[PDB]
Amino acid sequence: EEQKLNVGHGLAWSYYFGYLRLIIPGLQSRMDSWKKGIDTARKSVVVPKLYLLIPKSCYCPPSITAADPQIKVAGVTPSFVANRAGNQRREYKNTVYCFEADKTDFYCLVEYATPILSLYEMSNSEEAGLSSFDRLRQMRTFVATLQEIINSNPETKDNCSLLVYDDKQSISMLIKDRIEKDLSDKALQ
Amino acid sequence: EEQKLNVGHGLAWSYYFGYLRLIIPGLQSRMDSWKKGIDTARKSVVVPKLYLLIPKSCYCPPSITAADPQIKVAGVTPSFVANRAGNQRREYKNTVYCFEADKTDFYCLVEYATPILSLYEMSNSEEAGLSSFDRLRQMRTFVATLQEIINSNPETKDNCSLLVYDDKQSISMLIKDRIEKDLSDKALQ
Repeated sequence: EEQKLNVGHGLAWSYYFGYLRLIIPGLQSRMDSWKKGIDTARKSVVVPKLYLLIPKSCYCPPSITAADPQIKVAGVTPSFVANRAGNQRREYKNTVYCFEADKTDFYCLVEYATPILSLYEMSNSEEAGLSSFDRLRQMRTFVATLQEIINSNPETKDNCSLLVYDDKQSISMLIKDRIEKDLSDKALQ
Repeated sequence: EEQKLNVGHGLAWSYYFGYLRLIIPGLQSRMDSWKKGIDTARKSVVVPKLYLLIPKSCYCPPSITAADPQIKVAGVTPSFVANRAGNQRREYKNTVYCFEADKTDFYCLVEYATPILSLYEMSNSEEAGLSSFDRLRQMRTFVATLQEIINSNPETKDNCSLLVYDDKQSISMLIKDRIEKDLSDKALQ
C-alpha cells in the first residue's frame, strides 16, 4: 500500500533524536571557543549554524569537499558528550568548513541530510512494495516535520538551517546566499 | 497532528536501506568460512542468522553483553564491503555471539533494533508535537513493515529474524527458544 510508504515523518524524528538533538545543542558556545583560534590578516565570518543540505534528487554524496571543492575542512571543535535515551553517552565533534567569497573567509557547519539517501534508494530499487513511492512528497514531509521539530527546541531553533535545492550553482554559493540572508536578520534583531 | 507521528514505516525503510540490506546479504557464506575456525571438544551450533531484538519498551541498551552476560562476544567475521546508493562503499564486519545452553555452544548474530530507541525518546521527551504519540502502535508498524521488506529480499529472508518481547527470562533464553523453533523447520525443509 501507499501507507507503508509514508516514511518522511519517521526519517525526520529519527534524524533529530538519533543525531541533530545530540550534535547541535551547545553549538554557539563551542564556536565561540573555536573562533578564538583564528588569527590571520584575512577577514573571516564565523557563523555558528549547521547548514543541512537537502538536494532534490535525495542523492547525498559521501564527501562535502568532493561535491564542492570550494568548501574545505577548516578543523574540528573540541569533543563533547551528548546523551540519548537518558544515559547512553557518546562523544561528538563538530566539523568546521570554510569557503572564500568576496575576499572574506566564511566558517560554518555543513552536512547532507543523510536519511534522504533512503528516499533515493527507495526510488531506484526494484524492491516490491515501492511502486507507489513518491520521492518528492516524502522529501517534503521530511523537511516540514524536521523544520517543526527544530523550531520547537530553543537549543536547535537558531543553530540550524535546512537548505532545499535542485542539485541538477554550487553548494558553497547556496550557503553563502543563505548566510547573507540570515546575518541581515540577526543584525535586525 | 497524529499524522506527523506516523513514524514506524519510516524507521523500517531506513533501517533496511541504511543498515540491514548492507550487513545481512552474504551472511551464510561468511559464517561458513568463520565456522571452520571452531575446533574444540564442545558441541556447537552455528546459526547463520541475525536475531534482531525488539523489546516492548523500545529501550535498546548500549551493550548486548551488558544486558545478558550469558551472551558473550565470540569474534567477528572478516571484513566485507557493501554499497549504498549504487557506489557509496563502506567496510563492515559481523559480530558473532555465543551462549551456552543444554551443554552446547550456540553461535549467531544478535543486535537490538536501534531505530526503536527514537520511539522510546518520543514517548519520554517533553517536545511539543508528541502528545498523541503511541509507542506500541509505531513499534507494530515498524515490525510489520520491516518483516515485509526482509521477506521480499531472498538475500535477507532466511538470514534474519525479528524477536519481539516484553523486556519487563533473558534475551539468550529467548534466542535459544527461537533457534530451536527455526532449526526444526529448516530440517523439515
